[PDB]
Amino acid sequence: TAKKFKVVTTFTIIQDIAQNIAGDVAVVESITKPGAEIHDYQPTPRDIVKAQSADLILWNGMNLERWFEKFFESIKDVPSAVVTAGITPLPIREGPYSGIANPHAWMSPSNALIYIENIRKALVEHDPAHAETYNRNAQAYAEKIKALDAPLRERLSRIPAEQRWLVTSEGAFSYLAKDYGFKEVYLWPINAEQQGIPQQVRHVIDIIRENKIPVVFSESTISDKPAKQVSKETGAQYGGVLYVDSLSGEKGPVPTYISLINMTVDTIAKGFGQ
Ligand SMILES: [Zn+2]
Ligand SMILES: [Zn+2]
Ligand SMILES: [Zn+2]
Ligand SMILES: [Zn+2]
Repeated sequence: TAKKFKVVTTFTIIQDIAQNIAGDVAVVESITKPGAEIHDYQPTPRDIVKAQSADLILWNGMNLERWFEKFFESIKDVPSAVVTAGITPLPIREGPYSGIANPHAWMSPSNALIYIENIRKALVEHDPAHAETYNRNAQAYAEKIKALDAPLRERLSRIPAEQRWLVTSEGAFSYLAKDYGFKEVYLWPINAEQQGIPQQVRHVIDIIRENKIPVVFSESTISDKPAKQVSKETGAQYGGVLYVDSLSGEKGPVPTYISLINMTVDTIAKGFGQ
Protein backbone atom coordinates (compact mmCIF):
# COMPACT_ATOMS: atom_id res chain seq x y z
CA THR A 1 0.00 0.00 0.00
CA ALA A 2 1.77 3.10 -1.32
CA LYS A 3 -0.35 6.26 -1.53
CA LYS A 4 -4.11 5.85 -1.25
CA PHE A 5 -6.41 6.69 -4.14
CA LYS A 6 -7.85 10.17 -3.51
CA VAL A 7 -11.55 10.85 -4.15
CA VAL A 8 -13.08 14.31 -3.87
CA THR A 9 -16.85 14.76 -3.71
CA THR A 10 -18.89 17.92 -4.07
CA PHE A 11 -20.72 17.54 -0.74
CA THR A 12 -20.82 15.49 2.42
CA ILE A 13 -23.59 12.94 1.76
CA ILE A 14 -21.65 11.54 -1.21
CA GLN A 15 -18.42 11.70 0.77
CA ASP A 16 -19.75 9.35 3.41
CA ILE A 17 -21.41 6.91 1.00
CA ALA A 18 -18.24 6.81 -1.10
CA GLN A 19 -16.00 6.39 1.95
CA ASN A 20 -17.98 3.30 2.92
CA ILE A 21 -17.34 1.83 -0.55
CA ALA A 22 -13.67 2.95 -0.53
CA GLY A 23 -12.97 1.41 2.87
CA ASP A 24 -9.23 1.32 3.53
CA VAL A 25 -7.89 1.70 -0.03
CA ALA A 26 -9.03 5.25 -0.82
CA VAL A 27 -9.48 8.53 1.05
CA VAL A 28 -12.65 10.52 0.29
CA GLU A 29 -13.04 14.22 1.07
CA SER A 30 -15.87 16.70 0.47
CA ILE A 31 -15.37 20.11 -1.13
CA THR A 32 -18.12 21.72 0.97
CA LYS A 33 -17.81 21.77 4.75
CA PRO A 34 -20.52 20.35 7.04
CA GLY A 35 -23.36 22.85 7.39
CA ALA A 36 -22.54 24.82 4.24
CA GLU A 37 -25.23 25.56 1.66
CA ILE A 38 -24.44 23.30 -1.31
CA HIS A 39 -26.72 24.48 -4.16
CA ASP A 40 -25.27 27.98 -4.61
CA TYR A 41 -21.88 27.37 -2.99
CA GLN A 42 -19.09 29.61 -4.35
CA PRO A 43 -15.89 27.61 -4.86
CA THR A 44 -12.52 29.06 -3.87
CA PRO A 45 -8.94 28.68 -5.13
CA ARG A 46 -8.44 26.29 -2.21
CA ASP A 47 -11.27 24.11 -3.55
CA ILE A 48 -9.55 24.07 -6.95
CA VAL A 49 -6.40 22.82 -5.21
CA LYS A 50 -8.31 20.01 -3.51
CA ALA A 51 -10.08 18.84 -6.67
CA GLN A 52 -6.91 19.06 -8.77
CA SER A 53 -4.99 16.85 -6.34
CA ALA A 54 -7.69 14.17 -6.58
CA ASP A 55 -7.69 11.00 -8.64
CA LEU A 56 -11.49 10.97 -9.04
CA ILE A 57 -14.23 13.59 -8.59
CA LEU A 58 -17.82 12.65 -7.74
CA TRP A 59 -20.86 14.91 -8.00
CA ASN A 60 -24.64 14.55 -7.76
CA GLY A 61 -25.81 16.07 -11.00
CA MET A 62 -29.58 16.48 -11.37
CA ASN A 63 -29.16 20.26 -11.10
CA LEU A 64 -27.77 20.14 -7.52
CA GLU A 65 -24.36 21.82 -7.67
CA ARG A 66 -25.00 24.92 -9.75
CA TRP A 67 -21.28 25.64 -9.38
CA PHE A 68 -19.80 22.31 -10.40
CA GLU A 69 -19.51 22.41 -14.17
CA LYS A 70 -17.88 25.86 -14.20
CA PHE A 71 -15.57 24.76 -11.38
CA PHE A 72 -14.63 21.50 -13.09
CA GLU A 73 -13.40 23.41 -16.15
CA SER A 74 -10.49 24.57 -14.01
CA ILE A 75 -9.50 20.93 -13.29
CA LYS A 76 -7.08 19.09 -15.61
CA ASP A 77 -6.83 15.33 -16.15
CA VAL A 78 -9.01 14.33 -13.18
CA PRO A 79 -11.94 12.08 -14.16
CA SER A 80 -15.39 12.84 -12.83
CA ALA A 81 -18.52 10.75 -12.41
CA VAL A 82 -22.13 11.75 -11.77
CA VAL A 83 -23.52 9.44 -9.10
CA THR A 84 -27.26 9.64 -9.96
CA ALA A 85 -27.33 7.86 -13.35
CA GLY A 86 -30.33 5.55 -13.57
CA ILE A 87 -32.46 7.31 -10.95
CA THR A 88 -35.82 8.47 -12.29
CA PRO A 89 -36.20 12.12 -11.22
CA LEU A 90 -39.15 13.91 -9.71
CA PRO A 91 -39.69 17.33 -11.31
CA ILE A 92 -39.66 20.47 -9.22
CA ARG A 93 -43.26 21.65 -9.06
CA GLU A 94 -43.06 25.45 -9.18
CA GLY A 95 -40.80 28.49 -9.05
CA PRO A 96 -38.09 29.40 -11.57
CA TYR A 97 -36.64 25.87 -11.45
CA SER A 98 -40.01 24.18 -12.09
CA GLY A 99 -39.94 21.14 -14.32
CA ILE A 100 -36.26 20.25 -13.92
CA ALA A 101 -35.07 17.30 -11.83
CA ASN A 102 -35.30 17.67 -8.07
CA PRO A 103 -31.69 16.86 -7.04
CA HIS A 104 -32.36 15.46 -3.54
CA ALA A 105 -32.65 11.83 -4.70
CA TRP A 106 -30.52 10.46 -1.83
CA MET A 107 -33.38 10.96 0.66
CA SER A 108 -34.94 7.73 -0.67
CA PRO A 109 -33.02 4.71 0.70
CA SER A 110 -34.04 2.80 -2.44
CA ASN A 111 -32.33 5.49 -4.52
CA ALA A 112 -29.27 5.29 -2.27
CA LEU A 113 -28.70 1.78 -3.61
CA ILE A 114 -28.26 3.32 -7.06
CA TYR A 115 -25.87 5.93 -5.64
CA ILE A 116 -23.83 3.03 -4.26
CA GLU A 117 -23.75 1.15 -7.58
CA ASN A 118 -22.70 4.26 -9.51
CA ILE A 119 -19.93 5.11 -7.03
CA ARG A 120 -18.80 1.46 -7.13
CA LYS A 121 -18.61 1.56 -10.95
CA ALA A 122 -16.59 4.77 -10.91
CA LEU A 123 -14.07 3.50 -8.35
CA VAL A 124 -13.69 0.20 -10.18
CA GLU A 125 -13.25 2.00 -13.52
CA HIS A 126 -10.66 4.51 -12.34
CA ASP A 127 -8.81 2.43 -9.71
CA PRO A 128 -9.11 -1.12 -11.11
CA ALA A 129 -6.24 -2.42 -8.98
CA HIS A 130 -8.64 -2.32 -6.00
CA ALA A 131 -11.82 -3.48 -7.78
CA GLU A 132 -12.33 -6.47 -5.46
CA THR A 133 -12.23 -4.26 -2.35
CA TYR A 134 -14.67 -1.71 -3.80
CA ASN A 135 -16.96 -4.54 -4.89
CA ARG A 136 -16.93 -6.20 -1.47
CA ASN A 137 -17.43 -2.93 0.40
CA ALA A 138 -20.24 -1.85 -1.93
CA GLN A 139 -22.09 -5.15 -1.38
CA ALA A 140 -21.80 -4.91 2.42
CA TYR A 141 -22.85 -1.26 2.50
CA ALA A 142 -25.78 -1.85 0.13
CA GLU A 143 -26.93 -4.61 2.49
CA LYS A 144 -27.04 -2.09 5.34
CA ILE A 145 -28.91 0.47 3.23
CA LYS A 146 -31.44 -2.09 1.98
CA ALA A 147 -32.17 -3.27 5.52
CA LEU A 148 -32.67 0.36 6.58
CA ASP A 149 -35.87 0.80 4.58
CA ALA A 150 -38.22 -1.54 6.47
CA PRO A 151 -37.92 0.01 9.97
CA LEU A 152 -38.12 3.56 8.58
CA ARG A 153 -41.18 2.67 6.50
CA GLU A 154 -42.87 1.03 9.46
CA ARG A 155 -42.25 4.00 11.76
CA LEU A 156 -43.60 6.58 9.32
CA SER A 157 -46.52 4.26 8.54
CA ARG A 158 -47.75 4.92 12.10
CA ILE A 159 -48.87 8.38 10.92
CA PRO A 160 -52.39 8.10 9.44
CA ALA A 161 -52.12 8.27 5.66
CA GLU A 162 -54.48 11.25 5.32
CA GLN A 163 -52.42 13.14 7.91
CA ARG A 164 -49.09 12.53 6.13
CA TRP A 165 -48.24 16.15 5.31
CA LEU A 166 -44.50 16.93 5.37
CA VAL A 167 -44.11 20.71 5.73
CA THR A 168 -40.52 21.87 5.34
CA SER A 169 -38.56 24.97 4.30
CA GLU A 170 -36.79 23.77 1.17
CA GLY A 171 -38.81 21.26 -0.84
CA ALA A 172 -35.87 18.91 -0.39
CA PHE A 173 -37.84 15.85 0.69
CA SER A 174 -39.84 14.97 -2.43
CA TYR A 175 -38.19 11.57 -2.84
CA LEU A 176 -38.67 10.59 0.80
CA ALA A 177 -42.26 11.85 0.60
CA LYS A 178 -42.92 9.69 -2.46
CA ASP A 179 -41.40 6.58 -0.87
CA TYR A 180 -43.41 6.85 2.34
CA GLY A 181 -46.61 8.47 1.11
CA PHE A 182 -46.44 12.05 2.39
CA LYS A 183 -47.97 15.05 0.74
CA GLU A 184 -45.37 17.77 0.34
CA VAL A 185 -45.64 21.39 1.50
CA TYR A 186 -42.69 23.74 1.46
CA LEU A 187 -41.70 27.37 1.79
CA TRP A 188 -39.49 27.31 -1.30
CA PRO A 189 -39.16 24.62 -3.99
CA ILE A 190 -35.34 24.60 -4.13
CA ASN A 191 -32.59 26.67 -2.52
CA ALA A 192 -32.04 29.82 -4.60
CA GLU A 193 -32.56 33.57 -4.20
CA GLN A 194 -36.08 33.72 -2.69
CA GLN A 195 -36.37 31.75 0.57
CA GLY A 196 -39.22 32.79 2.85
CA ILE A 197 -40.72 35.69 0.88
CA PRO A 198 -44.41 36.53 1.47
CA GLN A 199 -46.81 34.57 -0.76
CA GLN A 200 -44.53 31.64 0.06
CA VAL A 201 -45.25 32.01 3.78
CA ARG A 202 -48.92 32.78 3.02
CA HIS A 203 -49.46 29.63 0.94
CA VAL A 204 -47.95 27.33 3.56
CA ILE A 205 -49.89 29.00 6.41
CA ASP A 206 -53.18 28.53 4.54
CA ILE A 207 -52.43 24.86 3.87
CA ILE A 208 -51.48 24.20 7.49
CA ARG A 209 -54.66 25.82 8.82
CA GLU A 210 -56.93 24.15 6.26
CA ASN A 211 -55.64 20.64 7.02
CA LYS A 212 -54.70 21.19 10.70
CA ILE A 213 -51.15 20.01 10.07
CA PRO A 214 -49.42 19.69 13.47
CA VAL A 215 -45.74 20.36 12.69
CA VAL A 216 -43.37 22.23 10.36
CA PHE A 217 -39.62 21.80 9.91
CA SER A 218 -36.46 23.58 8.83
CA GLU A 219 -33.22 22.08 7.50
CA SER A 220 -29.63 22.16 8.66
CA THR A 221 -28.03 24.41 5.97
CA ILE A 222 -30.73 27.11 5.77
CA SER A 223 -32.42 29.56 8.16
CA ASP A 224 -34.96 28.36 10.72
CA LYS A 225 -36.72 31.74 10.82
CA PRO A 226 -39.34 31.15 8.07
CA ALA A 227 -40.40 27.84 9.63
CA LYS A 228 -40.58 29.37 13.11
CA GLN A 229 -42.64 32.26 11.77
CA VAL A 230 -45.02 29.74 10.20
CA SER A 231 -45.38 27.86 13.48
CA LYS A 232 -45.96 31.07 15.43
CA GLU A 233 -48.71 32.10 12.98
CA THR A 234 -50.45 28.70 12.96
CA GLY A 235 -51.34 25.97 15.40
CA ALA A 236 -48.35 23.92 14.24
CA GLN A 237 -45.35 23.15 16.41
CA TYR A 238 -41.87 23.85 15.13
CA GLY A 239 -40.54 20.31 14.76
CA GLY A 240 -36.86 21.23 14.59
CA VAL A 241 -34.22 20.76 11.92
CA LEU A 242 -34.09 17.93 9.40
CA TYR A 243 -30.82 16.94 7.77
CA VAL A 244 -30.82 16.63 3.99
CA ASP A 245 -28.16 18.74 2.29
CA SER A 246 -25.29 18.12 4.72
CA LEU A 247 -24.06 15.79 7.42
CA SER A 248 -22.97 17.20 10.71
CA GLY A 249 -19.31 17.20 11.57
CA GLU A 250 -17.70 13.87 12.37
CA LYS A 251 -18.13 14.59 16.09
CA GLY A 252 -21.66 15.94 15.74
CA PRO A 253 -24.99 14.11 15.95
CA VAL A 254 -25.37 13.34 12.20
CA PRO A 255 -21.91 12.04 11.17
CA THR A 256 -22.98 9.58 8.44
CA TYR A 257 -25.53 9.12 5.67
CA ILE A 258 -27.18 6.34 7.69
CA SER A 259 -27.38 8.69 10.67
CA LEU A 260 -28.90 11.38 8.43
CA ILE A 261 -31.72 9.17 7.18
CA ASN A 262 -32.40 7.80 10.65
CA MET A 263 -32.33 11.25 12.24
CA THR A 264 -34.58 12.88 9.67
CA VAL A 265 -37.15 10.07 9.86
CA ASP A 266 -37.02 10.13 13.68
CA THR A 267 -37.49 13.92 13.83
CA ILE A 268 -40.46 13.73 11.46
CA ALA A 269 -42.04 10.91 13.45
CA LYS A 270 -41.52 12.79 16.72
CA GLY A 271 -43.12 15.90 15.24
CA PHE A 272 -46.25 13.80 14.67
CA GLY A 273 -45.98 12.31 18.20
CA GLN A 274 -44.63 8.96 16.92
ZN1 LIG B 1 -24.83 19.95 -17.31
ZN1 LIG C 1 -19.92 -10.82 -1.01
ZN1 LIG D 1 -49.90 36.35 13.53
ZN1 LIG E 1 -31.25 21.28 -0.98
